[PDB]
Amino acid sequence: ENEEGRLIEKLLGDYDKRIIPAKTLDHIIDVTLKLTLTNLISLNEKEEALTTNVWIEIQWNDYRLSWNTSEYEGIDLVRIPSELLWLPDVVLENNVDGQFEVAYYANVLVYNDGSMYWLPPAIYRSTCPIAVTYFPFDWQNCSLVFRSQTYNAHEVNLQLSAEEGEAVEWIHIDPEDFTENGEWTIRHRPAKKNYNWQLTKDDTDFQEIIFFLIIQRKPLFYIINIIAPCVLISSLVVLVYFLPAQAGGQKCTLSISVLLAQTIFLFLIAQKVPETSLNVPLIGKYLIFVMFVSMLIVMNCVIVLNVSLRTPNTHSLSEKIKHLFLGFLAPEIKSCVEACNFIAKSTKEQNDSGSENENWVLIGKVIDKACFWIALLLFSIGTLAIFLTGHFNQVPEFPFPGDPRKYVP
Amino acid sequence: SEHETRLVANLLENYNKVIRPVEHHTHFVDITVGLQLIQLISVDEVNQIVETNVRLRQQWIDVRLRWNPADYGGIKKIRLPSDDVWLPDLVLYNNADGDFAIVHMTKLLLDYTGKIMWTPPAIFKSYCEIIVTHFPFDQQNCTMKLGIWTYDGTKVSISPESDRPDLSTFMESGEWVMKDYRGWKHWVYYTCCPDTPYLDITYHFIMQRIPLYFVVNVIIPCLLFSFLTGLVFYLPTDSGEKMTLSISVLLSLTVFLLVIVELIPSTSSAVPLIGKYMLFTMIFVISSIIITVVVINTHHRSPSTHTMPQWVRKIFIDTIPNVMFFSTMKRPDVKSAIEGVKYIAEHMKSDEESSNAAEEWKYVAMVIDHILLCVFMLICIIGTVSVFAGRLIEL
Amino acid sequence: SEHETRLVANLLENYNKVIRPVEHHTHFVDITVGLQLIQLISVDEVNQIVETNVRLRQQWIDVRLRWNPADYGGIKKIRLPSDDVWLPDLVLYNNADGDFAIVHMTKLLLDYTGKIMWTPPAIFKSYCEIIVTHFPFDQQNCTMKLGIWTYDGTKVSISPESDRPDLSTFMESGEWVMKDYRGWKHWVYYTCCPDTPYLDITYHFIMQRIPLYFVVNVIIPCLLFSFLTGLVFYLPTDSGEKMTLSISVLLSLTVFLLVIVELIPSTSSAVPLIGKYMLFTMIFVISSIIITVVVINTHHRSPSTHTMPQWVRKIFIDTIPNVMFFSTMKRPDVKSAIEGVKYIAEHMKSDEESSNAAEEWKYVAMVIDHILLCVFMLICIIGTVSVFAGRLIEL
Amino acid sequence: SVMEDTLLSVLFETYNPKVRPAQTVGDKVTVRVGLTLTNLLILNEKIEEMTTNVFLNLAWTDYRLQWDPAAYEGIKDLRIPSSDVWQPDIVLMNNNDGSFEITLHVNVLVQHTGAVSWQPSAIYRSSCTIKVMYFPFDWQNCTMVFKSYTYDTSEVTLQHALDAKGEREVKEIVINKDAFTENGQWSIEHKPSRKNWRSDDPSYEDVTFYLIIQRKPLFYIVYTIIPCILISILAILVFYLPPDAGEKMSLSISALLAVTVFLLLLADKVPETSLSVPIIIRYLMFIMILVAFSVILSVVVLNLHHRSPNTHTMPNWIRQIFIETLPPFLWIQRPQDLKEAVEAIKYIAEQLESASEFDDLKKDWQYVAMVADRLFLYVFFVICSIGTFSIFLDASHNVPPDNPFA
Amino acid sequence: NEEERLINDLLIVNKYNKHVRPVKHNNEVVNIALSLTLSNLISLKETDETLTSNVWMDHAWYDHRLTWNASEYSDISILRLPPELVWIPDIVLQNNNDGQYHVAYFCNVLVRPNGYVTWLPPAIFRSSCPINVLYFPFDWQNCSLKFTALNYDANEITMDLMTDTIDGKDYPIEWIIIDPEAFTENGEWEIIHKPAKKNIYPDKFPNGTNYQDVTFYLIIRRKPLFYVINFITPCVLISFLASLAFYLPAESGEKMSTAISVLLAQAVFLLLTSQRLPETALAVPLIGKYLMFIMSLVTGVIVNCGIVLNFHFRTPSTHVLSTRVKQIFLEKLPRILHMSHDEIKSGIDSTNYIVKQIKEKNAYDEEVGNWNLVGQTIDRLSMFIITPVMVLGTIFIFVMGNFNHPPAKPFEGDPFDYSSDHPRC
Ligand SMILES: *[C@@H]1O[C@H](CO)[C@@H](O)[C@H](O)[C@H]1NC(C)=O
Repeated sequence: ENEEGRLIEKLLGDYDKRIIPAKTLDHIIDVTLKLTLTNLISLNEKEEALTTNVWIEIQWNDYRLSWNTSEYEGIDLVRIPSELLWLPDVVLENNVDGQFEVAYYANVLVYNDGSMYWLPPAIYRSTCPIAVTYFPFDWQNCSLVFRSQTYNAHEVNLQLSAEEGEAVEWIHIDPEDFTENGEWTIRHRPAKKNYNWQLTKDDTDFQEIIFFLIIQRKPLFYIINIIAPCVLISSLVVLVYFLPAQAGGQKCTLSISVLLAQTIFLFLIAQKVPETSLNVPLIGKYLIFVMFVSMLIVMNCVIVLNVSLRTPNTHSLSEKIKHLFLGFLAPEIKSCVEACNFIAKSTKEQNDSGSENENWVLIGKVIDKACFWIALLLFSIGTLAIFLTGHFNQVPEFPFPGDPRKYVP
Repeated sequence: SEHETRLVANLLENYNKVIRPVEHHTHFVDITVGLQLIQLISVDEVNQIVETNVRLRQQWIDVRLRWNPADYGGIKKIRLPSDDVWLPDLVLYNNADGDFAIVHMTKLLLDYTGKIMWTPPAIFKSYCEIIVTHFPFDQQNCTMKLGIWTYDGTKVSISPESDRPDLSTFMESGEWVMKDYRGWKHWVYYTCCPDTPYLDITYHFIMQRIPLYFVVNVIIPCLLFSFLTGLVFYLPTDSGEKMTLSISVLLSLTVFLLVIVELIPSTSSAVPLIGKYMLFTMIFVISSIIITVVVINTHHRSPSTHTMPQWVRKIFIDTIPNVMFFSTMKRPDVKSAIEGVKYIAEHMKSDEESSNAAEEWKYVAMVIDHILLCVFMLICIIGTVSVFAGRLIEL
Repeated sequence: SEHETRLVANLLENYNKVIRPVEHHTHFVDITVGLQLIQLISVDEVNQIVETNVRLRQQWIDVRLRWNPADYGGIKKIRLPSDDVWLPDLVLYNNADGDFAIVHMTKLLLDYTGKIMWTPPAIFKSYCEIIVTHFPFDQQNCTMKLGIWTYDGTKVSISPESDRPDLSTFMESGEWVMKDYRGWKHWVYYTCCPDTPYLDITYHFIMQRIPLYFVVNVIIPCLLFSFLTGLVFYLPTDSGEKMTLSISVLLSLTVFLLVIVELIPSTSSAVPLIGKYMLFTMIFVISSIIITVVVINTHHRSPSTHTMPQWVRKIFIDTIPNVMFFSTMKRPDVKSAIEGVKYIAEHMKSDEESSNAAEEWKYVAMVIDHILLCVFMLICIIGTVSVFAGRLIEL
Repeated sequence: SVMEDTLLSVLFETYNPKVRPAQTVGDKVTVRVGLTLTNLLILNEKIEEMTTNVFLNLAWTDYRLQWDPAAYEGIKDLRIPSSDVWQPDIVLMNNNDGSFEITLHVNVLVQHTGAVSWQPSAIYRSSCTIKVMYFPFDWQNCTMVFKSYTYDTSEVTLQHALDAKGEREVKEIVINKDAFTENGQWSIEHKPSRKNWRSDDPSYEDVTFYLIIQRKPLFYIVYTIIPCILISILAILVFYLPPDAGEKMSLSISALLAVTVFLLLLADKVPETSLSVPIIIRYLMFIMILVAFSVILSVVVLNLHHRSPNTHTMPNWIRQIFIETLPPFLWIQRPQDLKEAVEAIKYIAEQLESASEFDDLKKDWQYVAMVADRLFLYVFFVICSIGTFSIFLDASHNVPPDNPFA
Repeated sequence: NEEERLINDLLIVNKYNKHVRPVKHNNEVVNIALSLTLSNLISLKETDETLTSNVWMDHAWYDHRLTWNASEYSDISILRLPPELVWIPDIVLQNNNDGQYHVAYFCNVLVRPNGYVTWLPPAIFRSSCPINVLYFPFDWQNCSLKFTALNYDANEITMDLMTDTIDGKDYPIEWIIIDPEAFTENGEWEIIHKPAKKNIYPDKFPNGTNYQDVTFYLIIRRKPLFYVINFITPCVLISFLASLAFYLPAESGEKMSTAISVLLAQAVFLLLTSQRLPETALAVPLIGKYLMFIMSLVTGVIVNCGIVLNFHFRTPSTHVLSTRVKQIFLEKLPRILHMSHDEIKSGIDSTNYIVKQIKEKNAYDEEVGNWNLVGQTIDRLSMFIITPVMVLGTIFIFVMGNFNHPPAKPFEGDPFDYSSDHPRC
């Protein structure tokens, strides 16, 4: 027969899983945590939640579950379901949903010296407040806060697992099996034990283990689907200055159509940005900038059309403006002759009116050239600055600014 | 620990968890209730639901769970599963669609004097009367009502732990500001009988919305469209683009209606502030389009069919142009040949007369455009200020 | 059945289900694991999650559960609740967001020799690397890794039932075609110790997308818009609608970009094929608009302020039109009256000269339009073929 | 009552609910499987899932639950909680989620003869493949497969349920008029039931309930088809607009915008399967291509209208086709000072004559444009009418068969 | 605490079996009186036709086993027992959507010394009620909550409406109970009627679970403000803008642009409206009828603008202005519509030729002007014929919508108000 049966029936007989295994008064149970990251499933900006698949390793000593191997044919390791044993109530505190516990309650590995090794896998959804300032050229700093929801610092002592005498102060990632998220890349992954000094060694919240994930976005999707089309469409507003300023030129058509396309892009971006209202995202800043510039260019096109279509009758072209712009910048015979003279006079007058119209058109063209140069410079500088601020938004070199250590294996 | 194992075995040997912890059935258990707000997960204006992550701190004394520490190796406190002992059934009276009572049966702390401390976590989804009159500059006041479901005040009495909820460890929302918070205890009696009070504790949190997301995402585009609305009046009618421009502004606003519909709450209790503003913008654009159509019709009036009324000439050609200071607008075969030349000359007479009349019509249209540009810029500014500044000054 | 009642009573009286079913603790339990794929529920490209409906067949011997049929009326097989006996803890190692282990504890079939057959159902939501490079003509290789969580290979050994998953009762997907499927067993050792193998079985399925939905609903409208943007160059400048047509095509493409972002996955690992084609179409339309503006500017070129450069005339008026074979393009008061007539004649002369110069500019613009029409039709065809032909030929 | 307590204690002293009730080794338990449809909630086509609210009318015989009513004050039947008796693991096998079992465990009815009756309620989400070819003018064939998850044909024998006064089997889904809500989008045409075996596997047997349901397409008719018809009318009308108005491109390209907007509207409603193209999408693509061709021909007509002798020379074939032949078919059918003054007048006359000839040639080009535009008007009207009528009759001839075949 | 002894006597010493009905003889019927209190109406999202509500189920029955003499113990006049210890009547919402038949929170029961047991568990219920879209958004819905006892047949337990007393006479509570103070009105819906009924089905049999029923009805009216503000008024104004196309001169080449843009905006409004309603096909919603009518009318306006432009641009070189057309569109309709030495010989020949050319050009121009006048007359007629149709159709449609109040009395054949103010007798 299986000796494990006799051994386990002996161990669990007269065993109370409600009772912390503190050997005596003032004995503190050491619980060591080691987090392994299997998959970074996603980071939902709308919900401000990070979903991860982790294997959390919890180790402690339970003196009641020790045995002498010589009495059980050298058995030194048994598996007992975790629901039969006392467990330290290590839970994820900063969970968005009400899921504090692990997902699968694996068996606990129990060694003959009382050492207990529990490796339950878990799917966790933790709160990650989103820094939207540089979205989509942003990096986030998410944390997983672990603490015991039952016992305080007088009863348990949360520590980071130590391997071969060196503290494992980082999230463990197996190089081969780990798969890149596809939207996020992990730059730093430190772990440290934290204290809430506002509390005393009671309250169960005094101590905690925090695992940090400093992740950088890969903005290829946004660049290809929103940024580049938006920039190309918005740059079209500088073309209005080369269209003729009369009916059929279609200055207003082009400018207002570009503005309408930018409105469509505003609707498109409204569905991606997080709803928090502490900062304006970089992409939103750029859309506002281009919309304002397009409004200005529509105004300038309207002004140019008004200037170019002026007539001697509605407006008078004062010589000051001309200098300013075109500078620094038988009775039958009697009746027949009367008719001929009147014809010549009318033709002369019409030609003169035409000439004045052409003067106004030239003034309009000069204004077009000047405003084109101004608008090209403005648009180029604004776009370059806005999308160069994001390119220089780099993750800090160190996981903790003032800490020299790199926190890597 | 063998001492603690023996203690726990002895405490629950003859313990009935359905009986109240009172020495005599006429007494009442006194429970100190405290609420610890940890996070404001979300507010749903359409469904009037406020979701919060809280801890419900409950303290009371169970006389049946005493022991002498000297008999148990000096043990003074233990942790017990909450399912092992009598618990008070505190229920969120104004629950919307969450859980009515505590579902996370966490462990509780028990002193050797019977004093019990229990702080289970919970997610409260409460019914929140939302007021959208001043959206997005709106302040919301809504509560969490708590009480013992099945016991009256003569069996189980609940008293608040402090004067207000504990927000010591409250995560900052990023969308709301906790202006104030407090908790009040109420005694409710019924016509039955005045000897059976019914107690509850209401915690209310006054929240102020942070109006930046909605500002930049809704109000600013509305301002651009409003500003462009009156721009059409400076555009001359000769360029066949007055209707193009105004109608494109209207289409842009109609497309933006999608953004508003998907962003602002869909309640029907009252009209939001931005709802009034956007309706104003719509009517503004439509009026501009109507008057632009009128002006275009006026500009193209032909002398042959329409003759200028005297009052139109008197007003728009003589009076108003004088009082427009900003504008720079001004204020054998020989007999056949001879007969043909005369005919040409008289035809030019007629052409010049018709051209002059059409020019007068065009001038009147231009004057109307200038007046309308002034009026519409003024109306835009006045309407925006009237809609917004009234609420903005109060802040 | 009284016989079976007695059998079940005598068969679990002293049965501990926490203990492994081995006669001696140095032996191992040999479990035959087989996977049966019933249905491919969905493939989530954004989160890289594949949802499958499977039956996880498991077979092993439990010597403690054997009986002699002659003592129970010849009963040879009974059904027991799976939660009554020891079960192997098979876990889906690459679970994304589902259950890690079996949760539906269905009954198992127990044979009188101790042989057990357990086939619980499951929904596997497994993480798998999605490669969107040839989307929608993409082939995916998504796996299911299974293994015993808490036992090594010396205590519990799993071996595949067969070398392939069972797809006998598979449901045709309607979106994916199952190219291939296989299962492999791996031995994994650690620097600890080479006497403790850790076993896992990996099942992988090669899936080919059926690219009809995406073709019709995305690619065809893009082709249509590309064709129209090419067409813009045949529209004469006199009809003041070149900008209307080109910018309306751009607006249609923007609305369709909205549609695409609604449909296509939002991955970011690499640019899909549809992404490259959409970007190419956008750049195509933008270049078309720019060159259309250039042509319009050239057409309305004032001869008063501009004079045609000699090279422009040499190229566009003399040589280029000759090589365009398919085209149909061309290859007292009497003194005052006399002076007035002379003035009319000389003004007609000047107007004729100006008109000739303007007509020359218009001819140059029309020739440029012909050249660009040919060029842009060629570019549209070439780019459309280039983006897709490599993948289409690979299939 | 006290006697009910005594009877229950007597019945369940040694009763084991884990053991299937068989008098003798080798006996099979006959299980009658019936279904009552209370509400056909949804037929989500995006996920190919039908949600229904049903009752399972199960009946079998348990020889262990037998008693003499004379000895128990004439107690003829008991209502025993369903978990205290053996029950067959009748489940829905073709479920889309992982929910095989019932939701509400109503207690069983046990009669003194050993006849057990159980009518649990459930909200089931079954998976039925959608034939997306005539959508939204389509009928679907969604099934619900019920069998024992554990026991096979060597252990239980599935049968059809009996009617209220059990005399003959009921081979259909039962619908209780007192409690039944019409879907409002689906009409139930047939609802048969049948037992199915498998030739390869002799231990398999199930009872399948088939729902043949026809969609009511009013919503889609209005919200997609009517606007498409109006847009097609505009696309035809573009060819009646004179080229001088400068509005052809606006009309045609705006029609194209409208069609793509309707495609955006329809995106989130059509099933995403690739076995076929739904008829509505085919109609949208036909209208889209028709509008695109209207745009192309409008561009061609505008190009023809704005030609002049200064740029183009009119070829003989164009003149013959568009001026001689087509019009009748389309019903169009159209002293130094004195010498200087004399020279000036002569020059003016020559200029007028040249302008007259130039204008005549331009008018020839414009007439060609007019004739081509009329021809395109007629051709597009005919094509649009024929195509729309063909597609709509094809859609309207799609009806479920008279015989369900099940 | 005497309660411990009393409860031990009730449940353990007497051997209380919670799986057995509280009847002394197995032929009597247990009467369960139940009532419903509506804590708050959460939602009636019409897309999937689900009514979410927070309700408190009130239960009351007698249990002769839970009786005691209050004097034999201390004067204990009431007990609180968990429902898992006593017999409970399983009353389930039959017409639920999500698969939740039971109450949310199994609270304690209250027991008096005479065996009277009251149970008041709260619940969140998601019932299915079909949506009548006929007058959307001026519609009122009639949603129902149907409760059945599926654990026992009618011969074993009888469901009844709870009763209350005012002045010594008890009456049934035939309505949903709403607490005027605690209840907060829903954002979108107003409650008009709230009857309660016990339904018998005589075509079934008492020895079945489909024979009895207790139904609570909620006749609620939508508050049409969100839709009036955001959907109807902008659409109505944009549609009225289509009539201005006729007042816009043909010289301004923007008639078609205006009409087509109005049509595009109406298509956007159609897209917006399509998402707000279920896919049912019982009827076309009022807003849908209006959108269809107005879109058809605007398409007619576009066609008529196209015809007018075709008329305006005819010339003598391509069309003939017949006498019939001239009389109709220049005399009758404008009145009805109240509308507003060889060198000298060569010189002489040249001037004669010039004069002839000018005369021909003048005739051409005047006939072009005649065509322009014909186009203007057609515009005026079209406006006079279409603007009144548009205005009258809009007014009629929306006053029909605004005249759709609920019947003011549920159960058409019933003269009872089912109002909490006037209980029967
Ligand atoms: C374990 O048991 C063996 C007998 O099998 C004994 O010799 C040995 O001393 C025991 N170990 C200890 C630490 O006492």
